[PDB]
Amino acid sequence: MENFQKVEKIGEGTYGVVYKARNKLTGEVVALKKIRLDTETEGVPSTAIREISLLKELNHPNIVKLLDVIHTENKLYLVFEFLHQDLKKFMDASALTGIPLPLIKSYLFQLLQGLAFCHSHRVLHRDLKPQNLLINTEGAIKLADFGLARAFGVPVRTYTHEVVTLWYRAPEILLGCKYYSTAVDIWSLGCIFAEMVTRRALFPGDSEIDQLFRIFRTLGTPDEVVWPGVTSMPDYKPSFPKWARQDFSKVVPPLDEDGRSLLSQMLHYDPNKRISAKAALAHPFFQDVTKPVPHLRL
Amino acid sequence: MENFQKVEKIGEGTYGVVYKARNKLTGEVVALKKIRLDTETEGVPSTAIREISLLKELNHPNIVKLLDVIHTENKLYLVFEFLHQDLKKFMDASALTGIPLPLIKSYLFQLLQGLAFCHSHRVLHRDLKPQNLLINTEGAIKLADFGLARAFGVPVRTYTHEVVTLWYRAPEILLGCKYYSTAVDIWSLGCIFAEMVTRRALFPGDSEIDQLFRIFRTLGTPDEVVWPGVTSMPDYKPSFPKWARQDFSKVVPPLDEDGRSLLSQMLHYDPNKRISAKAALAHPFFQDVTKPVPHLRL
Amino acid sequence: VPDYHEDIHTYLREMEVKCKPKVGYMKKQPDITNSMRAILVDWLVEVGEEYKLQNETLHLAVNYIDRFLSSMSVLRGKLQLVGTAAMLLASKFEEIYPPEVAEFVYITDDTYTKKQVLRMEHLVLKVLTFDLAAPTVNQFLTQYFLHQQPANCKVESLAMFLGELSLIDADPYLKYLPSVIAGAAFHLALYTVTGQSWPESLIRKTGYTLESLKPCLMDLHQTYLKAPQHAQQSIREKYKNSKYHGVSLLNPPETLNL
Amino acid sequence: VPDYHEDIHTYLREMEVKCKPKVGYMKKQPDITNSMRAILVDWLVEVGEEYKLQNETLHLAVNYIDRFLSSMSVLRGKLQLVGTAAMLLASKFEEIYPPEVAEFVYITDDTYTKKQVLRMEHLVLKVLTFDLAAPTVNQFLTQYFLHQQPANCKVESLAMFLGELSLIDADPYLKYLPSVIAGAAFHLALYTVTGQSWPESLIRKTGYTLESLKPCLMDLHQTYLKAPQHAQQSIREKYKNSKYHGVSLLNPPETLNL
Ligand SMILES: Nc1ncnc2c1ncn2[C@@H]1O[C@H](COP(=O)(O)OP(=O)(O)OP(=O)(O)O)[C@@H](O)[C@H]1O
Ligand SMILES: Nc1ncnc2c1ncn2[C@@H]1O[C@H](COP(=O)(O)OP(=O)(O)OP(=O)(O)O)[C@@H](O)[C@H]1O
Ligand SMILES: [Mn+2]
Ligand SMILES: [Mn+2]
Repeated sequence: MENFQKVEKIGEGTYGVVYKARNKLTGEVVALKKIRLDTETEGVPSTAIREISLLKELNHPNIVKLLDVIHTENKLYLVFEFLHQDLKKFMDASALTGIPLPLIKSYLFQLLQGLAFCHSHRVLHRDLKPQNLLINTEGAIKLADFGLARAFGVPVRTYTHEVVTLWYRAPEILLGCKYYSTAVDIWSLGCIFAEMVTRRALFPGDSEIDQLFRIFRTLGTPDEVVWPGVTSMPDYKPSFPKWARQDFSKVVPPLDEDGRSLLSQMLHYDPNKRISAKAALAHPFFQDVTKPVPHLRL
Repeated sequence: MENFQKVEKIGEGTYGVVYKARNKLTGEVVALKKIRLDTETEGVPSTAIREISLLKELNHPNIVKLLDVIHTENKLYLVFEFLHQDLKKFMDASALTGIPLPLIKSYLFQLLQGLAFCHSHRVLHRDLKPQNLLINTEGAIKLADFGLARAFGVPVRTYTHEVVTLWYRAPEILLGCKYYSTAVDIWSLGCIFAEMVTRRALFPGDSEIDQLFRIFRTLGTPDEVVWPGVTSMPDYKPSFPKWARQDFSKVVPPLDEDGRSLLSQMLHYDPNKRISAKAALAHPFFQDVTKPVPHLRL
Repeated sequence: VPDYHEDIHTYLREMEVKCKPKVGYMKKQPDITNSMRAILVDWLVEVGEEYKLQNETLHLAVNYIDRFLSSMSVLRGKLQLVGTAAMLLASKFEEIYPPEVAEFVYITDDTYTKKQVLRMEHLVLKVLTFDLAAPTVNQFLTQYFLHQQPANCKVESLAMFLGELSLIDADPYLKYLPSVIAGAAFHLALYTVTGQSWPESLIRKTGYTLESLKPCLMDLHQTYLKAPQHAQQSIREKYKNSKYHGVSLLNPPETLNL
Repeated sequence: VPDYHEDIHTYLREMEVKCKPKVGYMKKQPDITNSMRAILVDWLVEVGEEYKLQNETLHLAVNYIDRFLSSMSVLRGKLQLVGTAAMLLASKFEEIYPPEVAEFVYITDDTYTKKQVLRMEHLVLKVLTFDLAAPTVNQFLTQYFLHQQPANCKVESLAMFLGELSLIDADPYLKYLPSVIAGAAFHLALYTVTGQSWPESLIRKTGYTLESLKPCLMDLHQTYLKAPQHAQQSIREKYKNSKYHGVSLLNPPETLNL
């Protein structure tokens, strides 16, 4: 840990603060997530245990790389590959601009690649949103913050309830369905996709019911025809206003026929019919996909 | 390192300071060979480099277990399996009684096996002597101290000029022969075998020429007949006193025909003829090996 | 979501070999024995019941333990400290609500301190290089069960019952991969409850056959058979509960006919 | 001879597969490329010439370098520091008398300090986890050389010269085992100098046939043919030398007709 020179404070979270640093020896810029543990308290936090253990299996060009874990008696340093911005700020600086379709498609392509990889190694991210997706100065985007992540089983079990930041939380979860899985991450990605296009959160609810209600208004209140089982779900109320399903082209106006399709499949109610990352890679939306390299602002 | 309680001190010298320690969490007792790096001069010692790289490449029950290597900025402690004592101490202890032949045959049996493993893995020990051989409370003896070992190539090149501890140094070394092989270790071991039986060093030279002469006085001065090429080596002098070979029963008295046989073969002038660890293992002497427990004072 | 079943099955099959512990570790191990280990895993079964932990957490703790012991020598007096740290880790990793470290110090009744339990946790982490997402027998059982026609909860719980029994005894199960044991556990359960055998669709899936499973099946059978008189009894007494359909009460096949 | 010669060959053949670097690691390296790598290896050749290091040391240095760069992201600027440290280590492991650090710092001509070189040395040791006894084309060439009757020194220097030309070019060489390059390098020499080929003796030993060693041989021959116009030329220079019997000056076969 002496071959690193701190360079600044990046983004603090749970375990501790995150510095920027450079390996004085090889020149490689990295991010150092630190943990002082809970020495005479909780001990190594479960988030860090799930994050380090799962993250050390996921080696992929589209998942931030945990380069090393530095163990000392009183501190644990997690050395990550350094990425400049997160989608959240990138879009913010895209004032006027708008992320051009080519980059949205590139980004969507990369995210599915990295997410399909996670699902193939029984890992649910459960926290996809633009803050957690980091981009670099070469046109790449990668999934980050696997603190909420968890290794799943086949078949799945009942996992922690209410996961995923609200706006990006899937309908399965809000209805308090017994089991959720991989489809939850696909919902978050459908929302980020609509968001990259419109530059605005798709379902910016303030409570779970507001969220369901925004969801229903845009895709219609699901019934037993569209989602066999909805009406018997824990948090499904027969009093729910039944909204007609909005014409998809009105959901994200700038999108073509293809992108509409992909999005409609990503935002599919029934989690069993909602498209897989793996299968989304082969959609016509991506037939022209390239790797536009964006100029960053830092 | 904060998990080890330093108990005693042992073989401190050259590099090591060798302490006897216990892991405060598991209760395991290790032998810590601390090594001092030259942070601003020479860096990590070649001794440590070869020793660690080869030891962690030699997994056998008659080669000491290197358990861990603790890698600090300024220090480097080798964590090995703690074995009760070296053969040099067990031997001194056995002064007055002698190591029972059945235990001897056993010890030499185990060494030849470990050595055979080193040799079959292109590794030369080059410092075989009682002190560098360790034993445990159950009847096992292991090759230790690989600080002088080197990985060899076929055919052998020209390796480091005169290595091995004088008393156990083989004639080729002494005579400044061009290359050396696995046979230099066979000699050393042979000398060790006699030393265990006669309870005294076979050739206690007080110099390279004294050493040469003690060898000659015993085995007889070698000629082109016994060692085709002796006369032609860099340190051979035509002015060598031509001594005559002594009856082996004079040499190692307690030893029987096989013992004298196996020994005469581990002490062959011509290295090319000197028995191998693989062969020696086969040797009749061993026909009835067991695994006696030594009466330790451990 | 079958869309990932085979990538995951194939992934687990690959990782199970990387978390494989030194199959000959007890021999080389100085102060502890198989029997002591059996004493430890049984206790952990109790701890799992006490804190109502998941079975997967049980399996995970044991996996961690066998791996720790495969490279670290441990004193009989120090073995439960390892067991508690592995159980704690297994808990944080798998549980929605893991017990607090105070609960774990309590269950090793007055024995160890919490700084001790915490320092061991850090050490189990160092030895295991943070590789905690280990494939367990339960993870495979869970997939296999999907090849029942139709699903029989008694076969399921029995399979689980037996897979857990294999945890107690390092000799002989420390040499069988989780997937194999999960195959033996499943077949022997299916047979004991429905007379049916290792399904063809599982041969396609796993590639394992009744004949690939014989060695392990022979062992698992004897274990099921001798179960009533095993020194340890927590799993038997645990699988009496309605939660597991009281399958420990079921009578094992006198023969397998293989 | 009689016992270990095979054990050893066999052992090496086992390790060479464990000692392999990611064949396309350079594509994942953001600032460095195979060209810069070539520049680096050629410089190293010059360094060995300079300090008269054993050819085996050159081979070890590149080994450790590909393994390091396969795991560690490095900038063009620190690239030579990884080289100097890799050479440092190879010298300590291989040579009877390795140049002191002062010498290694001097060759970088004030580019880096003695502390950086020393700090990189420890880093290359951490990353490579002290595993420095790497098999090399040289080791295998050495054994193969025994199976040549009569022993043609020119063939030896040529073989040495060929497998050394391979160290320079990650593409395509990085995808062959040392044993194979040793073979292709061997046959190509025997033929180029004495119209003969890969001996059955050697085939029974290695199990290599002129057609299993064909892909490599095909590349090796092109590399050989274009040696004159490769940006890197220290190996040609070093091999015009008298103790290498100007093998570089030799004329490579226009064809092989394999
Ligand atoms: N690898 C990294 N590269 C660049 N910046 C990083 C990296 N890791 C963390 N950061 C910055 O810190 C902010 C917080 O994000 P991250 O989710 O990675 O970890 P954290 O918040 O420190 O901890 P936790 O995982 O508990 O949330 C991010 O928005 C990110 O910009
Ligand atoms: N496993 C061990 N158990 C007990 N003592 C050991 C062990 N390994 C080494 N020692 C002690 O240190 C002594 C020295 O051999 P070791 O290789 O440790 O060298 P050192 O003295 O540090 O350096 P050198 O290489 O110069 O001998 C042994 O003779 C023994 O007394
Ligand atoms: Mn975050
Ligand atoms: Mn010593």
